[PDB]
Amino acid sequence: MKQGLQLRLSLAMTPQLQQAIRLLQLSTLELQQELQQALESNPLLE
Amino acid sequence: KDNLLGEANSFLEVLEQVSHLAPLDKPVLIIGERGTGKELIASRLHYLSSRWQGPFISLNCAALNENLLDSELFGHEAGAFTGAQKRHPGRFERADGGTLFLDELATAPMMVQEKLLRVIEYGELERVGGSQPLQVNVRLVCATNADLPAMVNEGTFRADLLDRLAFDVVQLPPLRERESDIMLMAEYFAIQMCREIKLPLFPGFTERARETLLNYRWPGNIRELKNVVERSVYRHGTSDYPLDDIIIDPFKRRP
Amino acid sequence: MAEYKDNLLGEANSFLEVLEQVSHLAPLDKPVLIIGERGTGKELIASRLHYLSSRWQGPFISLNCAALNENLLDSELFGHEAGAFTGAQKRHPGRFERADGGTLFLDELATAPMMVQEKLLRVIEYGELERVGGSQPLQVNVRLVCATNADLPAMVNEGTFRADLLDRLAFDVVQLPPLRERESDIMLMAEYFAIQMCREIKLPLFPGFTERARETLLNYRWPGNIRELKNVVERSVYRHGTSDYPLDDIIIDPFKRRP
Amino acid sequence: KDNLLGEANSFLEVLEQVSHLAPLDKPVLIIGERGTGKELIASRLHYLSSRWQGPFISLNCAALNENLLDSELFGHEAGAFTGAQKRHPGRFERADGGTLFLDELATAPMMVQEKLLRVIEYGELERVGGSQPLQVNVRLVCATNADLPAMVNEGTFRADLLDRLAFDVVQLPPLRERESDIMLMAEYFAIQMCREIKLPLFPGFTERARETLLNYRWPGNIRELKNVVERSVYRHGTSDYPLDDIIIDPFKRRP
Amino acid sequence: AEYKDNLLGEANSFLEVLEQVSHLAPLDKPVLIIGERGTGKELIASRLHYLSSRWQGPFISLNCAALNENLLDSELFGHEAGAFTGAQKRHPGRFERADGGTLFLDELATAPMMVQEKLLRVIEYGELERVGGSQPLQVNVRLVCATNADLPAMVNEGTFRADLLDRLAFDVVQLPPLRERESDIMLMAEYFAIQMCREIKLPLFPGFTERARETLLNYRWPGNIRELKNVVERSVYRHGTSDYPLDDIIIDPFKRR
Amino acid sequence: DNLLGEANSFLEVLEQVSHLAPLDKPVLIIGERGTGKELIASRLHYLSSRWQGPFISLNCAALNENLLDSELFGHEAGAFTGAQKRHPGRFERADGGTLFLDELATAPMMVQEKLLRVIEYGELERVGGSQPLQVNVRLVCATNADLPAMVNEGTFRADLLDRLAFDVVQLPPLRERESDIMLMAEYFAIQMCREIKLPLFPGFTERARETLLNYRWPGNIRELKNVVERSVYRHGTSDYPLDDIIIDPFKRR
Amino acid sequence: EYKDNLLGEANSFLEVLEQVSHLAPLDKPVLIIGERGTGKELIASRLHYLSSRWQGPFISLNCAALNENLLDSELFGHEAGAFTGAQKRHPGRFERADGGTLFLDELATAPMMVQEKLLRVIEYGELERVGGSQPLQVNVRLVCATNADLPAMVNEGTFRADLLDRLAFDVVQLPPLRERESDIMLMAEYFAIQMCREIKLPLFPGFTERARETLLNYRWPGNIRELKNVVERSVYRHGTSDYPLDDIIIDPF
Ligand SMILES: Nc1ncnc2c1ncn2[C@@H]1O[C@H](COP(=O)(O)OP(=O)(O)O)[C@@H](O)[C@H]1O
Ligand SMILES: Nc1ncnc2c1ncn2[C@@H]1O[C@H](COP(=O)(O)OP(=O)(O)O)[C@@H](O)[C@H]1O
Ligand SMILES: Nc1ncnc2c1ncn2[C@@H]1O[C@H](COP(=O)(O)OP(=O)(O)O)[C@@H](O)[C@H]1O
Ligand SMILES: Nc1ncnc2c1ncn2[C@@H]1O[C@H](COP(=O)(O)OP(=O)(O)O)[C@@H](O)[C@H]1O
Ligand SMILES: Nc1ncnc2c1ncn2[C@@H]1O[C@H](COP(=O)(O)OP(=O)(O)O)[C@@H](O)[C@H]1O
Ligand SMILES: [Mg+2]
Ligand SMILES: [Mg+2]
Ligand SMILES: [Mg+2]
Ligand SMILES: [Mg+2]
Repeated sequence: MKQGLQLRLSLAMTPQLQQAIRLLQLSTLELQQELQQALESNPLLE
Repeated sequence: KDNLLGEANSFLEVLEQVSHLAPLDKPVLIIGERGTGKELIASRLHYLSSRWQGPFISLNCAALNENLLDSELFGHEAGAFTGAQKRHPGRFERADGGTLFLDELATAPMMVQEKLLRVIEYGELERVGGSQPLQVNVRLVCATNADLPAMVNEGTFRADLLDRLAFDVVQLPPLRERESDIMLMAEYFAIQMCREIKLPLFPGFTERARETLLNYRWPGNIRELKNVVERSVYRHGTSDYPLDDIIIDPFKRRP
Repeated sequence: MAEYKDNLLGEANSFLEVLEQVSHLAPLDKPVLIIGERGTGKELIASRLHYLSSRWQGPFISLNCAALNENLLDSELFGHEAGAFTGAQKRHPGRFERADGGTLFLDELATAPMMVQEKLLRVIEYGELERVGGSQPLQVNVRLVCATNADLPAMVNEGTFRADLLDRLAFDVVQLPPLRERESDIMLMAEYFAIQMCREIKLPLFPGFTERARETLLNYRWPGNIRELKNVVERSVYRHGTSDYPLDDIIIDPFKRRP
Repeated sequence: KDNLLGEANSFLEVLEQVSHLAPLDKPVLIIGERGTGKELIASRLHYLSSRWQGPFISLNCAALNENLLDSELFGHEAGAFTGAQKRHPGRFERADGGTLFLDELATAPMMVQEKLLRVIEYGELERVGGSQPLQVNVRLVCATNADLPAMVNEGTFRADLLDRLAFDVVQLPPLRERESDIMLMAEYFAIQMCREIKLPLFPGFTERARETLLNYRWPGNIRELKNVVERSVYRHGTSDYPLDDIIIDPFKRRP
Repeated sequence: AEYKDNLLGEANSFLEVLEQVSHLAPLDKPVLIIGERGTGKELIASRLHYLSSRWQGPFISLNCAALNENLLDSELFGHEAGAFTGAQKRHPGRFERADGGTLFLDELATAPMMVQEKLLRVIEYGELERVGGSQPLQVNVRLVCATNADLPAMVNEGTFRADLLDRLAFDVVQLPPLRERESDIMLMAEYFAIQMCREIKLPLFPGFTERARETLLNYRWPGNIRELKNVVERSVYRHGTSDYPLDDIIIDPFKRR
Repeated sequence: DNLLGEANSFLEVLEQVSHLAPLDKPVLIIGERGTGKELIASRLHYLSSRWQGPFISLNCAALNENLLDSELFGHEAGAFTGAQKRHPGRFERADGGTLFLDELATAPMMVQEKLLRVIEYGELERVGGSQPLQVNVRLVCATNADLPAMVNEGTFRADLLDRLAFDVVQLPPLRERESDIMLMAEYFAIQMCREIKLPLFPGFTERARETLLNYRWPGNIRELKNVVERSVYRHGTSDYPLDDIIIDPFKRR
Repeated sequence: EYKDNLLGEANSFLEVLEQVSHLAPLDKPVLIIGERGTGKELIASRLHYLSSRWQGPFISLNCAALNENLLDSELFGHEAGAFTGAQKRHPGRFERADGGTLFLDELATAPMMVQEKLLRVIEYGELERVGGSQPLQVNVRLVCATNADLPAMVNEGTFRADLLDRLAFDVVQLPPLRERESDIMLMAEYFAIQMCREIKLPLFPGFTERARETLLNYRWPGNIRELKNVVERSVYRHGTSDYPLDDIIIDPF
């Protein structure tokens, strides 16, 4: 039928995804490079 | 306390009945004709109840929204939800003891009837996402210009709808019935209406017109009496003008 | 203050006396109620009152019931405050809230819901109302204006009109002189409208009208009293042109198929 | 158990049948006129029933609309619910092992009817995927004042589902038909209201009150009983003066 | 700016009507079309929109009849926030359509008298009939109309109130009846026939058989928006006679052979 | 007893149903008002090779959430808020086995056309995971015959149902069954007595049995169970044979 | 190749197919006077496969009875506006098929309002969104099919005759079951082969002239689908490639 703003209604990136997408927000060449160096873990990542 | 006094034996009887019912917080209704000051009567009663110094705010049945019906008497949680908002009290909590008259009660749906039938309990309020019910019982009263007996004859008013009321219905004299303070009531109404009109004091007031007015149905008893009074006051607009041949019969065409 | 009536539609028959009474009522703060043919001076009367707003700053707010959303316009009726109906945001002022102190330029739209009638009666009881979802209402003030075209007493007798509607309404009646009735400035207001039509159409000068033209004008009731006559005049500005126009009456009924 | 209105042979037999049904966890039906309180009787018998100390469900019929058992009876307790995710209690899940009473169950829609039919057919309707079952251990109860006999004959509810929802239908006879508990209720209410209305004493139903009651059809029965109780509270007269004109009909117009 | 449309309209009365439109071009007042369904009412409307628009002038040819939902037309009345399921999002909608232009309605009878009177309160005054801040947008907008219903008939329906029909009416344009024009009928018929012979890229135009032309003239074709063009495509279905000229008129598409 | 004894003709039909159980063909089923056509379906599913596979039976067309047909396959939660989408769905739950429908009766004409088209062509797609439809393993529909569609034409869009002529199964009346009805009643009574922890079966007058046999059995064995329950509760004792059997709890005295 | 599904030995069917091929090479509107079962959706596939743009996506399958709200949404949607059922921008739009063509079915169900919207799109593609300015057009031909005597419907004024005229650049009568009788036995054989292969039956063990006569006497009110799934049920009744189906019951009803 018609629509209504009020109803039983069934999100936004938080923390981890924030820094993740910031790597995109940061430049990949150098701005992301410093963070990638700061990783210093996940040895299973060549 | 500063409302129109009926100045009738029936009016005095009704005043006494209201005085007797003042402490009674039991459910009630204003039978007769709403829009003839049953609202003012209930309000002044709320002023003078046992809870004279209490929070009283009446309400009309036809007011709120069908979707917002659940949000009418109460409030929804909606913590991490679409309509996210704080714990809201809502009406049946917002009053909590005083007089929240059931106005427009004749203007209700069967769904609102079910809501009231739930409200037949003294509080025990379950909200949207609520954990535990709360008992908010208050001084209860309504209004009905309609004959609930004829309503149940039509059946739209449920038998329980009648049952919700907890008082024997006090009835007031209709226009044809009352016709007691008509001259004096007209005099007070004219005092107010001319105080509005700011015209010079009426040198003319002939009671023959009042008598002929007694020879009228006056369906808007409390309203239309003073209404036609002030309308004739404006149309004539003259201070030295006797109450003669002046009438607000808007149905009648002028000549 | 005193302002030149933007229009000059006066029908000297009784609309002169009507205007006198309207001016008398103009300072008053009671309900403003009118009745008469649409397309006939009555919305013009609304303009008259709106300019006739005592002092200034009175919001000449007009809301038409037919110009609304059933089961939805309620959110805009007494106001909106909370989320999930006004798009969250702030306390969203309703049509009533949009005009506090201003003119309630209502016309008797005769919308199907007597529920709308009651909802207005809820607004028009004591100058008090509440935005949507508000636990606290607001007692306010606004100028109130009404205009009609139909026998409210008949519909109430027919039960079609809420007795409570006309009750909370109708501080007093205001009817109008029909074009079949007024008949005062037929040629005069005709000349005024033709003057406007010429100022627009940029023809050389007033073409003029024959006596048969005024004869048919008297023969016409002009169902749209103030307007249908203007329709005739406007169509007269069309069809033939220049000053040669004079006889052959005028173009009154567009709906009338050509002979 | 609890202070009870009505010890008649019919009322006593009702108590006996309540005792018999108290072990019987199988759903059954106690029919009777509203304004009586067969639900309170069901509560007392439940205290006597299998759940001697167990949960209890009021469950007024038309208290949920557009709200499935999943909305309220089942709830949204687990994560990943509608809107932002959190815990949400559910009635039909909450009160297992206690009492599950359905108030005004005759007031029912077809959709909720189809829901409860499967709930009965499966022990509970369960939630989400059709692979998930459920059962509810609460003492399932229900009642109203309507003779569904014609409602199913009209098809307002599924006749087979109506047969399923209970194991033994029992109907409370009219108190007006009894008309003997008239005096007992009169006296009990007199004492209770003298405690309540703070009267010096109970006036007592004088001869005219008894005669009128004998003539009274008493359509409301226990509802009419409390009605007459309030009516006599209006028609107090004097605590010494026995009440001959005890009843007070709101519809009537005096003088 | 935009020229009125090319249209084979050899009916001299049609030419007079075109001249009337030319007169109305600078004019800024309502226009009605009393043209038949299938009388190119929308077509002349477009010609008018271009001509009177006269400076990149916007037009709007929409039917709220197509707006099947009440809430749909309600949204067509702009809302700023909480608009149906929407909540606090902008929606210019049809108001932008008429912004700096006019309104052209095709068979506007479907509108409720509620919708009709909504439009009536909009027409003369113009302030924004939309949920907006002060809703004050009396945009520079004209309007024009087109329907086949009769005014007394509408009064019987009452869907058009008195002031509705009136403040609706400032001009009226009854398209020449499809039964009226006879020579111009075959004229536009040949025009469309050539248009088809070209666009179909058929190397040969079949022309027009005299029996076929006479039948087309006798064909009532009261709808002739493109029902003429429809029958044209009907004969184009009986193609392959591009070199030839053999009559084939499709009377009943439901009927076969 | 707890199983489906079934009448002789009902036994032959049960053999046919257990055979068609391996046939994973989509089906539409009809049982009586209180016949209980579900238990035979469970027995068949056990007899079907789909016995090991999931057999999610429709939940009476329950209307939880707004996914509805997208309830057949939907998403759980956005990753940023809550849990992963986790590919949970209704049309997916009956995975590797049977798939039973329920409350097919209640539907209107539009959803009837929708179901007919789904029969003609079915696809399953969800914002959360999901998997291709057009499999519908061991599909079977049931409970549609409760509310007939297009009986005199019209009603729901059952013209395609006339077109969609996959095999169907009727339901004889319990009165027309002529099975070991007294035996089934006795079995139910014994089960109840165990549940009731009753002393013993009080017995039943064969005259009472014949008198109770004077009944249309409109709820079929469900009516039998209800009447037995009422009659036993009225007996409320294991002492003497039940010369009374419950006609209807709706009555007066 | 479109599989030549239900290859009609009827000569009128052949002429209809020839017209179908000619129009499918064309990209112009057309109507199909045919019934459900009487070529249920088959001609839509014929159009899609023989589309003037074969790469041009012709989804077809418009035998879609959607609620007035549902159908209107299927036509048009709004991003971040109303439309409680869906979310954000509505890719669901009749423009879902560009390069191909657009068809309608169950068209008799179209409201005069929906019919008007459709005719408007047919004349000019615009305003196809509940939100925003939609002057854009997705190029596509037009076709439809409904079984109603729409001349009466317009005589009843049931819907917009404007679409009824504009779309009907060719209205194609289509054959019900009663139309094709010579091809009846051959189509039965084709369906039987399809079933035996699908049912893993090596073949039908034998066909009785009595069986063929009985099947022909058994009408097919549903032209194909009723007959087809009736054959499905009848084969299930037979179920044995070794056992010929002389009187395999077509349908339970
Ligand atoms: N007994 C009376 N004497 C004088 N004036 C009265 C009397 N009753 C009512 N009025 C006047 O008529 C009006 C009645 O309105 P009101 O009684 O407030 O309506 P309601 O109470 O039904 O809402 C009041 O404004 C009051 O000025
Ligand atoms: N007495 C008059 N003299 C000249 N023009 C008039 C007169 N009365 C009405 N009109 C014309 O009528 C139009 C106003 O229409 P109006 O009656 O206000 O519409 P509505 O009835 O909807 O309020 C103006 O354009 C004006 O030219
Ligand atoms: N045996 C009884 N003893 C005391 N009070 C009773 C008795 N029977 C009925 N009542 C009164 O009647 C009322 C019935 O209430 P309730 O059971 O809620 O009605 P319903 O079941 O229709 O909602 C109760 O408030 C109770 O005070
Ligand atoms: N001069 C012309 N030559 C050929 N065809 C025309 C001409 N004018 C209009 N048409 C055709 O008439 C059809 C209908 O136009 P019209 O009646 O304006 O539609 P509407 O119903 O919206 O008014 C159009 O499809 C157009 O192709
Ligand atoms: N032949 C049978 N074998 C086992 N149980 C049966 C048999 N006939 C009936 N029943 C019982 O009858 C009950 C009917 O319940 P239900 O499935 O709701 O019936 P229906 O399928 O008619 O709606 C079932 O719970 C089932 O246990
Ligand atoms: Mg106006
Ligand atoms: Mg209760
Ligand atoms: Mg058009
Ligand atoms: Mg069942």
